[PDB]
Amino acid sequence: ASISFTSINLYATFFPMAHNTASTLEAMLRNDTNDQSFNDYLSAANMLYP
Amino acid sequence: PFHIQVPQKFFAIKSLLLLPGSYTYEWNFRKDVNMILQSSLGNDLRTDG
Amino acid sequence: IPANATNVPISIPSRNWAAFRGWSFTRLKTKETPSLGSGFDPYFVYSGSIPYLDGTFYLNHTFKKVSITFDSSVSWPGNDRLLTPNEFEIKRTVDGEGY
Amino acid sequence: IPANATNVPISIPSRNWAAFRGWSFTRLKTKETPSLGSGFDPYFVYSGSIPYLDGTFYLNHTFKKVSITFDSSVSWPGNDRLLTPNEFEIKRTVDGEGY
Amino acid sequence: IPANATNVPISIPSRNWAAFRGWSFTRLKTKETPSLGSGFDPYFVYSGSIPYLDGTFYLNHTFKKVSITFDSSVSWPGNDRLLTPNEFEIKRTVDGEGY
Amino acid sequence: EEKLLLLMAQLEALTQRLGELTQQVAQLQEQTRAAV
Amino acid sequence: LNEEKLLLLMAQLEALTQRLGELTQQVAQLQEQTRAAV
Amino acid sequence: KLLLLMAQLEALTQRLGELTQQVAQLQEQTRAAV
Amino acid sequence: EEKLLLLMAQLEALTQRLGELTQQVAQLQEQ
Amino acid sequence: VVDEVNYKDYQAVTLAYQHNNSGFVGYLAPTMRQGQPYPANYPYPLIGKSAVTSVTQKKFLCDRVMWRIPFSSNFMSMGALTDLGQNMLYANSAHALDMNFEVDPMDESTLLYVVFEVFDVVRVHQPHRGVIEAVYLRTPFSAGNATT
Amino acid sequence: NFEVDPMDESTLLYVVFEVFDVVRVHQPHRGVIEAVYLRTPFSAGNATT
Amino acid sequence: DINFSSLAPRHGTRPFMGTWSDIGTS
Amino acid sequence: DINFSSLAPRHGTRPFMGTWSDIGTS
Amino acid sequence: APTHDVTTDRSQRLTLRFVPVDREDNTYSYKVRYTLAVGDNRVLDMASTY
Amino acid sequence: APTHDVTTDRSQRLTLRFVPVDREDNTYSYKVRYTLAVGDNRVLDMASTY
Repeated sequence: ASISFTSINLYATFFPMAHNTASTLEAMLRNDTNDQSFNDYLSAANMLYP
Repeated sequence: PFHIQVPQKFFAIKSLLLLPGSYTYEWNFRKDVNMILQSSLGNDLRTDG
Repeated sequence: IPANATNVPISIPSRNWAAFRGWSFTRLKTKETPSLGSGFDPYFVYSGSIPYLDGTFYLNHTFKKVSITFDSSVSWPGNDRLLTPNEFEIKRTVDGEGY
Repeated sequence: IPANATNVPISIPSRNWAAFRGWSFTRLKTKETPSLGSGFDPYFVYSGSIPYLDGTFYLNHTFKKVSITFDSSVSWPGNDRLLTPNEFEIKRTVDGEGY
Repeated sequence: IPANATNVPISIPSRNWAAFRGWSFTRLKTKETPSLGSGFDPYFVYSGSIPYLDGTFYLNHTFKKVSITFDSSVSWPGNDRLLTPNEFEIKRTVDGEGY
Repeated sequence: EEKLLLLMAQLEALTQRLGELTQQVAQLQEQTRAAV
Repeated sequence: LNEEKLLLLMAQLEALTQRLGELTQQVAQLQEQTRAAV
Repeated sequence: KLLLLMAQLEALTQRLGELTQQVAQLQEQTRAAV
Repeated sequence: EEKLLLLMAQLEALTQRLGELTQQVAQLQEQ
Repeated sequence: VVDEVNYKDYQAVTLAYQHNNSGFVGYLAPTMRQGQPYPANYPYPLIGKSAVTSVTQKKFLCDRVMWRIPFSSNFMSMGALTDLGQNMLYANSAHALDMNFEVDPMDESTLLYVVFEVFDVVRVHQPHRGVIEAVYLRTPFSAGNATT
Repeated sequence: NFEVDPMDESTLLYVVFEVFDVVRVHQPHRGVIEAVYLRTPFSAGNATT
Repeated sequence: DINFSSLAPRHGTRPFMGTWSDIGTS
Repeated sequence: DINFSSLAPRHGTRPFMGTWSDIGTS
Repeated sequence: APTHDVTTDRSQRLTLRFVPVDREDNTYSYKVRYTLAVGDNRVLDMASTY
Repeated sequence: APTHDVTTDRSQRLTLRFVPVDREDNTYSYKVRYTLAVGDNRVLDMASTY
């Protein structure tokens, strides 16, 4: 078995949004207290022992 | 094979500001070859071909 | 759609489009579709599953493009919202941009 | 009408229909009708009666329907009038309602 | 422009464009252009009309398109302004509906 | 840089000159075969 | 930019093959009974 | 990825020349009925 | 007859074109 | 499937000249067995050692689904009365719609079924016993829009 | 739409669209004549004008 | 969606003591 | 809980006069 | 230059082309009917039509 | 629905792709670097990138 990558591109899709409402949104996400936060679904410390 | 642009010459509508709404604009063109083609001799171009 | 023909030219007269929603489309076969507006259609010689009435379409995969024009001059998917920026393409056969 | 064809689609551009009266219709032959777009038609090789100008119609019994719609969603003799409301039928072969 | 090239890409860094006017462009040749940055210049073997220091341009019919974009994702006059929105074309072969 | 760009774009412009020869074969099968 | 111009002759090729072998090598089976007719 | 281009488009030509033959034994045999 | 001479002649035209550009690939994958 | 141009031992064999299960199945018919045990020659290997050069064919089927394109600027509807249905109460006066479609060839006559999605309001009222009334109205396509 | 019986010859379908076609003729002085034509359902095409 | 907003009054259920009863137009 | 998923500062709302989505902030 | 009241603002084309809505062919003449539509908040000049 | 007050009117692509600005090919790995750019007044979600 063998493989070779020819061509890799990065697709993205923007929601089309009114510029007034998407700069209101920007204003309220550039602020300190409007920080985004995520969890790792399984938060883990991986320890594998022989 | 020709490609040409032809302007309006009718005085009423050649400098008019047409305001919003739908309009019907329709005009006729001539396929007479003595009437749309000039010559340097003025020979009949319907019998020339 | 004529036999072996590759395009369908559809044109709708000037019409109000107030409270218009989308469109839908599917391809049928003439012999499998009965003519409604008749008490008897004597040329209907089919009796299998009628796709028209039963909703059991199966020729949705023969479309390769559709395009919309309003006013006779403005492509509706033409506010630069698509990678093919003046029509939809359903199937692309011969792909070289990875679409 | 090309020949051996059973439907003739005919349509008119959008326009106001104020002061409109009826319609009439009749069928002619392309062999028996000169072209009046020119002053001389070299393809007119008939010298018999011309129904276009002499009113010598004889081919009105070939019609079997006419259907009139406006904007492709209004049917003109519609709103229930005729026995079959949305289409005139000049003649019906294969009957069963005693039409 | 390498010999027999069909494209020239330009990339400019992120830069403030306050008080910015247009662009102009023309094509010159390597041998008909000296460098003014070095007062030494032994590779200049031409002596005709130098279209760099004199407006004697003559290769402005050798351009086919120019595409302008900001942030590699915004086509600048692409508010549908042009009849071909995403690029200017200086010239094209085949009218393609009288363009 | 632009030698190699043009090199393989002259082999994608040579398959569109073999692309309309399939249409010159298709005359044997014909097209739009409906009748009046 | 010269790596996004690759692989685009390897799927043009695929389409072409089935239009140059279904219109070539199956016209070579149309020489067994058709040679003077349309 | 350039070895692919040079070797599979020198394989393309095999049935380019056979297609020349096929039409010359069909559409040139209608110009000389068999 | 004319349309056959736009198939036969173009098959043999682009045999030459194709062949010389495969060679170009082989010497510019070494540069 | 086999690459018919870049495989150099490609022979186009027809149905007649294909054999496989030789001696254990009938000759082009659901009838009794015929023939001798012999090597096959029908499908070309695509797997294992001695696999032939191949092309890739890809398609999809959609059955029981009509294609639909919403008449909304963002192509998702967040309300039955679309946002562009309500830009036709201020920027409408009637316009033409021309749609072009490209379809595969079919060897038989086909129809295209285009559905133009509207409101069909069926509305009914009784004002007295044994009396029933109704008014039926539709918006972008409607009947009684050029006659009474 | 119309449905006509098939016929082997090429045929035409003649549809008369019945309108008004009134002319008013005034002679306001000796050797002066004036005429004005009205056709109302067809004025923006399908009337040659 | 395809057309379905053809729904009820957006009431809630009537209040009671002992889970159920009927009050009509009250 | 046992594996994380606690998120969401959202409820959703649609102003009256039908259900009319977006209040566009109050 | 004026920084307001000349700006395009919203997307709109600055050139349109309208295909005929009807055409008749005659041996001595030709006829093409169009629907020439000017959207709201746009003013056409009929000097620039051809 | 909203009266177009939640959507753009100045023209922006929905679907985009960012070509590599660098590619490194190796004997066991591939590294692809892109510039992922978000135009002003646009909202990008990294759920819709792939």
